[PDB]
Amino acid sequence: FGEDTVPYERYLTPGGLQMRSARVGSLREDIGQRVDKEVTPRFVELGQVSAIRTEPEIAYRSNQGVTRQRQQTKVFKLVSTYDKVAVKNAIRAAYRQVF
Amino acid sequence: SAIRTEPEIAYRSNQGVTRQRQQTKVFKLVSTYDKVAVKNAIRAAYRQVF
Amino acid sequence: SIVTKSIVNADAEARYLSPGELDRIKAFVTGGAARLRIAETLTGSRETIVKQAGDRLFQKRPDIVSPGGNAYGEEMTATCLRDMDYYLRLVTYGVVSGDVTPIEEIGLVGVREMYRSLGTPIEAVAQSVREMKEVASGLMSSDDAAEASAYFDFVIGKMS
Amino acid sequence: SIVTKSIVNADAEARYLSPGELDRIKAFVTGGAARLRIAETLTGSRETIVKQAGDRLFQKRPDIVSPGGNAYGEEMTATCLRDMDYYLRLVTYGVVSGDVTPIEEIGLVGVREMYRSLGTPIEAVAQSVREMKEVASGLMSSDDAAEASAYFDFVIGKMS
Amino acid sequence: SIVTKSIVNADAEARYLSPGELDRIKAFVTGGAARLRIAETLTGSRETIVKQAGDRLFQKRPDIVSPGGNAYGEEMTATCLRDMDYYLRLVTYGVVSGDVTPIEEIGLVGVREMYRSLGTPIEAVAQSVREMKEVASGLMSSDDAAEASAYFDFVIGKMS
Amino acid sequence: SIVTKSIVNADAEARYLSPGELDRIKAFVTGGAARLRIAETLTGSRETIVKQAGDRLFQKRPDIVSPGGNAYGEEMTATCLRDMDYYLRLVTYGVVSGDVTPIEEIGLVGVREMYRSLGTPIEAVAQSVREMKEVASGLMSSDDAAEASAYFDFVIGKMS
Amino acid sequence: SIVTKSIVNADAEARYLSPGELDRIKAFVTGGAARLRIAETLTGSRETIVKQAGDRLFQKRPDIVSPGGNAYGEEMTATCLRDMDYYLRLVTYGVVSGDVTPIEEIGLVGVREMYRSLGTPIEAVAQSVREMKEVASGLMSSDDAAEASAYFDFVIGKMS
Amino acid sequence: MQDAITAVINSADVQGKYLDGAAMDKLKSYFASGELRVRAASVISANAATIVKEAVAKSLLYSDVTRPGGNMYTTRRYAACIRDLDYYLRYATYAMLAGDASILDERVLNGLKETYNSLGVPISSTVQAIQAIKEVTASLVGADAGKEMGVYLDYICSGLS
Amino acid sequence: MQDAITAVINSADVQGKYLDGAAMDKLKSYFASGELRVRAASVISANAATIVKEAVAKSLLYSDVTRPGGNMYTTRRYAACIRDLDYYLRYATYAMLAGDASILDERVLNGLKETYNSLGVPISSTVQAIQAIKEVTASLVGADAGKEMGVYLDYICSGLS
Amino acid sequence: MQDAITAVINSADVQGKYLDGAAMDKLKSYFASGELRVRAASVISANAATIVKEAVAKSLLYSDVTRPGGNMYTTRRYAACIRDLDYYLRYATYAMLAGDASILDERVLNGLKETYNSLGVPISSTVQAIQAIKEVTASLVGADAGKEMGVYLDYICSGLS
Ligand SMILES: *[C@@H](C)[C@H]1/C(=C/c2[nH]c(/C=C3N=C(/C=C4\NC(=O)C(CC)=C4C)C(C)=C\3CCC(=O)O)c(CCC(=O)O)c2C)NC(=O)[C@@H]1C
Ligand SMILES: *[C@@H](C)[C@H]1/C(=C/c2[nH]c(/C=C3N=C(/C=C4\NC(=O)C(CC)=C4C)C(C)=C\3CCC(=O)O)c(CCC(=O)O)c2C)NC(=O)[C@@H]1C
Ligand SMILES: *[C@H](C)[C@H]1/C(=C/c2[nH]c(/C=C3N=C(/C=C4\NC(=O)C(CC)=C4C)C(C)=C\3CCC(=O)O)c(CCC(=O)O)c2C)NC(=O)[C@@H]1C
Ligand SMILES: *[C@H](C)[C@H]1/C(=C/c2[nH]c(/C=C3N=C(/C=C4\NC(=O)C(CC)=C4C)C(C)=C\3CCC(=O)O)c(CCC(=O)O)c2C)NC(=O)[C@@H]1C
Ligand SMILES: *[C@H](C)[C@H]1/C(=C/c2[nH]c(/C=C3N=C(/C=C4\NC(=O)C(CC)=C4C)C(C)=C\3CCC(=O)O)c(CCC(=O)O)c2C)NC(=O)[C@@H]1C
Repeated sequence: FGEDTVPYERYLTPGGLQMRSARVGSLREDIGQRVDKEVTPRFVELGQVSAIRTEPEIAYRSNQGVTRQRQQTKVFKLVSTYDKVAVKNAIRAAYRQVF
Repeated sequence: SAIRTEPEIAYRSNQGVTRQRQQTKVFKLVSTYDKVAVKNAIRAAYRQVF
Repeated sequence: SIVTKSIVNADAEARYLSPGELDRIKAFVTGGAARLRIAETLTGSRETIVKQAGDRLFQKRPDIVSPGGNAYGEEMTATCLRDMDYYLRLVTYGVVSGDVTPIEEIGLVGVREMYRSLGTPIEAVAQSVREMKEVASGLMSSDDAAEASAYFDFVIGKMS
Repeated sequence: SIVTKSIVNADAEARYLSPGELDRIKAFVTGGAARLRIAETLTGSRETIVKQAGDRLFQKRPDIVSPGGNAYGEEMTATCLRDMDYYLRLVTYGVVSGDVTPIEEIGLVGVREMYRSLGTPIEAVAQSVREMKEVASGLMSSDDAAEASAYFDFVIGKMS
Repeated sequence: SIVTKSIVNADAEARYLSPGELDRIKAFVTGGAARLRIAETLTGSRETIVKQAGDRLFQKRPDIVSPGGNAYGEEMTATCLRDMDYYLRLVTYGVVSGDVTPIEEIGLVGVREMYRSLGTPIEAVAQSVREMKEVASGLMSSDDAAEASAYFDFVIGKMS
Repeated sequence: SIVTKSIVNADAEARYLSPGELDRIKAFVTGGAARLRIAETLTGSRETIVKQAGDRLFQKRPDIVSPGGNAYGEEMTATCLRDMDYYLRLVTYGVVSGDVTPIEEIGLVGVREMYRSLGTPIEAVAQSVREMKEVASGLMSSDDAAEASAYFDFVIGKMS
Repeated sequence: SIVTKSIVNADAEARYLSPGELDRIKAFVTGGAARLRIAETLTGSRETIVKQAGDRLFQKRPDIVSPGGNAYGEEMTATCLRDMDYYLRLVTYGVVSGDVTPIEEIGLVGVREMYRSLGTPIEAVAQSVREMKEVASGLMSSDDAAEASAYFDFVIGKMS
Repeated sequence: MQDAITAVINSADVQGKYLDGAAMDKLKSYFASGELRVRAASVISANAATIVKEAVAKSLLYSDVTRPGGNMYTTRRYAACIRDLDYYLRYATYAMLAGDASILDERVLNGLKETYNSLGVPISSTVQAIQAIKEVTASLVGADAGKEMGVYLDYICSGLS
Repeated sequence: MQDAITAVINSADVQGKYLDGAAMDKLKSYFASGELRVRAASVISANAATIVKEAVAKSLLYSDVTRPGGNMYTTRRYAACIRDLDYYLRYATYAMLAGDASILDERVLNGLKETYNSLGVPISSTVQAIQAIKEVTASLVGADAGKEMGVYLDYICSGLS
Repeated sequence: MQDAITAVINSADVQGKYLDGAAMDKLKSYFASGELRVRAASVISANAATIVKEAVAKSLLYSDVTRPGGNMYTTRRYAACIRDLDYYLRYATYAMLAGDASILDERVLNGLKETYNSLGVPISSTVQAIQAIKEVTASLVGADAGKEMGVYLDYICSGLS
């Protein structure tokens, strides 16, 4: 300190430094501990989709291959003729398919 | 890579814009003194227009 | 979903939905809360489920991760865990939807052909799904355990 | 080729080839033997010519092969030598055809844009072509040296 | 961080933060969106910036990477690029903080001693940071480039 | 100028200027103050800009000032610095005009053929323009540097 | 729209939008609050503005309402009211878009042909638009009146 | 074509010198006048057809030119004259906006005089019509803008003389 | 073409009504996004050549297309690819600035499919190049502003599919 | 140190009156000049070291003072001279920003003359160097800001001499 400088704390004893920087707060993550570099799982990265997949691409890819109508349908098999309601339903479906 | 069979050779020998872009003539009446050149330009004009 | 299945049936018959189908839709909507809870539980425990499932599967079938196996290398093991993550996501989808329809339509049609082309043991994949079911049942409530185990057993039977 | 050039001119004028054009094609066919000899000479020393040309080019322009250059690594240097091989092959095509038409069509239109996109110094590429021309002139006869140097200088001028 | 610096100053004079200091903190908090945008830009284009700056620096100072230089060799050049990446990360930290304190604490105190010990030319490292600054300034508008230029120039001045 | 461009477009359309065009004209005349400020800064610092950019260019490209280079010799170097001053004056004209038409008309049409006749590396000319750009940007404010950046980059791109 | 107009000009020149055009777009988007307020005011006073303008038109040019004139009956006067409503709406569209392209595309190109087919005096239509402009200027602030009056004057001049 | 800015730039460039104080002052003057120029151009574009109509009626209509035997007789010649006046007004407005008469020099002047001489068009009648347009536009745009507009119109008249 | 503003205006004009609160709200949303759009557009214009450079480097270079006999062989054809990628980037920037992907339909996708099919241009390879452009531009302008650029480049890719 | 605002406030407070119209106008004038002052300060801050470099090159180098036997001969004394010129530049910038020379009076010239007389520093040479700083800064920042910058520098020179 010259003729114009107020003194200030320049050195700390190790005990005082430990009291200041060893509490649960103010303790650095890497001081006395093995810091393992966190990384996302490799399978998560593998299954992760590239790019952002904007809404146009999402809507387009939701209907991508053969249309879902191949599975979203019914097949009318007249298993038994006792069910008159089922027979009528099958007959109406046959009309719809034929005409 | 590969063996480059004749089908692909024929296909790729003419791949992009047709070679007619460069295999054509442009007629300019540079001077009016060559009557043969003028007649060639006129015939070319007829061919282009009609 | 039951909604889509009922709509498809009604449209095939060219008619409006019957009171029974509407009551079924009502019950499905009512159970949607519990189904959402189960799906959220699985999604939260996602990385855990794949991790212990893969560890137990490799313990039961060490040859798949052994040299010469389909999943020997670290990349191959990551690819197994990727497939397991795929199937867990599909199971969560099915739990939300109340039906096995999303699972079957996404990752159960031609699964045998795909794994035969890849040279993967389909029974090993079934054991992987079984381990995933065990982990989820362990870290999930008893009734929700059965509710998710229905879909897990569906996927396992499809594998077998 | 003078053949296709005269054919295009005749078709554009809607006429048969004139006596002068026929005589020109006759002289072209007469010189075809020497042109084939020169082309075979160039083709025989393909690997050698690119070797000395690339070595002398790197000696003249060390920066392109030094670190940070476009041709630093072994793969980058191999890519340079591949480009030089391409240009020598085009030069052989032109020597055969008796005209620079194939050289211009396959490797001179948009060359500036391509090398600007790739970051390659076009002047350095021209220097490489100059080195190849010098090597070919050294290992060829004096008259054949001039005949091939015509096409080499055409390529150099187009690059410059 | 400007908040940390203001708090430290207020503690040193043993007084609550002045209204001017509070206004400055509020201004920084409001303007943090631009800082986050700049940090995101640098993080996204880090590899491109590092690669281009490295190539430019190597061309400007070939000796450091030629044999006998500090950075000669593939692994030495990898370490040099890793150093440049470290300093880019430090610049992003400084941009996010709004103060050069993180940069000085992490990669500017004892830098001269570290590089003199390693034998690496400190002015060469400063030139590398300058190349990185130029690339980053090109990769963003004048305002964001002007903001990041403060931290870039601070690092360059400390190195010089 | 934008006024000239708007007049030309309106004449080509055979119509009076539209309200948007008049608004753009008003914006241009309002920004003329900043344009004149930037132009005055460049004019005042032209000599230092030219000298520093020339020194940096010579260091980057010693060949041009090396024996056998175009700029070799004191008179050739003086002529090259005169060319750099010419292009700085053109940049000032573009700055005041708010467009690149003065530069393009004066010193960008046929410049490639002109320097090819003179035996001048157009890449070296572009590098000189670049160096003048960094010198001006350093000695000019951030926004003004951004404004001059468009003209400097236009000249550089025309060179390359 | 101003954005569409600048985009079309840039596309015609085969170039990206210039910094001046980007500045114009930025200024327009920033000042959009005033344009939206003006459109709100015009849409609000749509009824009274059109009524007063049409009435003043009728005592200004009674021939159109006279026997033999185009709009003699109350039905034809209603058709004039609809036309003036159309043109007011188009002016509001132009005000919000910041450019005269929507107005020109909707009701300016071929307006002469339309009114010649209908027998309408285009001069009287321009006078009606002028009266709407006067009443709008009365109903708006001076600067806002000028901003709308730009588009009113454009429509009037194109009609005349 | 040239405007005030390009004219100053060319005047400096021909001497090969940077923009001096005088060039900066002229640019400042043009920039200051730009607002009034834009307003006048907007008004003239708004009322362009009426300006030509009123000028024609005041200077040409019901005179010997419009009477048979005058140049303006017949619908075709009348339309040609009207188009000439309209283009005169539009190019004068362009020149007013640019602050320079160069657009008039190489888009309204070169060939116009000898074309009128070849076709027999009355140069004096055209000058009178342009004067009528000048006074009409002065009335529309006021004294300040009308001064510049009439300056450029008189430039056109002198060139066509 | 069309933008956000023109889209709102046309939406109002199809039913002939004036602009209600919803239209003004949509216009306000576009004006809010305008700063981001201008920022991204200026950045992409400044770095246009670079973006195509790394897209080609990481998507097409050292491959069958570039090898002799490949469609990207024959340096004229390579320059044609560079120009086409620049066209895609410029028109995607146009769409991003406008807020509506109609300029792409009426100025890029109009006949492009037929062009490539007749020319033997690998559509999937071009799509991969455009995806690489999307990644590069997203990394260059951030995630948020890069989202719009990705949306419009994805529109181009889907139209080209 | 009092800036223009502080000078206005002090003038008002001496009479104990609220801010009158004159103080209003002076504050408005300082606000008007604030943009120019801030731009000049930013430019000088960016180019502070270089300006000192050309100033010393133009004024002092290759002189008897820089040669052995001169005050600037030693490396330490040359560094001190550079530091002194840096002080002059920075505090002239401070005076420019504040619109007053109070800071220059209180800090720069408190004991500068006495310390120079004690240390034997050449007052004439340092005045010439500060003058050269004035011309270089005027050239860099333009005539408008350079005038006031030279005013402050001449104030420093007059106080030192
Ligand atoms: C360990 C758990 C088991 C195993 C798995 C395994 N899978 C692969 C590779 C692939 N797995 C898939 C699967 C799917 N794709 C889908 O879209 C769906 C859901 C709709 C599924 C289930 C695919 C497509 C691949 C290959 C392509 C890709 O990975 O992107 C591997 C690696 C195979 C190889 O040699 O590459 C492995 C190891 N293998 C076993 O042996 C275990 C039973
Ligand atoms: C050293 C000789 C110079 C140099 C060359 C260089 N070129 C590349 C990469 C490519 N070169 C080409 C060139 C052609 N393709 C064609 O079809 C034709 C017709 C003959 C030419 C001339 C191409 C297409 C590429 C890239 C694609 C590919 O290689 O498959 C490189 C590598 C650059 C990189 O980043 O990969 C280099 C080094 N570069 C220099 O600096 C020297 C002047
Ligand atoms: C696989 C590597 C690529 C791919 C293909 C793909 N195709 C389908 C579906 C069909 N493929 C055909 C094609 C043919 N049928 C024939 O008889 C012939 C003669 C050889 C051909 C070429 C047909 C008809 C279909 C639809 C009918 C059916 O699938 O049964 C799919 C699945 C479509 C779906 O929705 O299931 C796929 C995936 N897709 C890629 O991405 C690869 C590049
Ligand atoms: C490059 C990575 C891919 C590729 C492209 C390619 N295109 C051409 C030629 C043309 N490209 C176009 C395209 C357009 N013109 C338009 O106006 C629009 C709007 C933006 C588009 C998209 C056209 C019209 C042509 C023909 C004219 C011309 O060649 O310039 C070529 C070269 C064709 C030729 O003969 O030179 C190439 C190589 N090809 C690939 O293999 C890549 C996947
Ligand atoms: C009207 C005020 C006077 C008038 C007009 C008139 N003009 C013509 C014929 C031509 N006038 C022009 C004009 C121009 N050429 C230019 O480059 C410019 C710059 C815009 C102008 C104004 C031209 C080109 C022609 C000939 C071609 C054409 O007319 O289309 C005529 C025709 C005369 C005749 O006998 O055919 C007339 C009548 N006539 C008057 O009496 C007025 C004083």
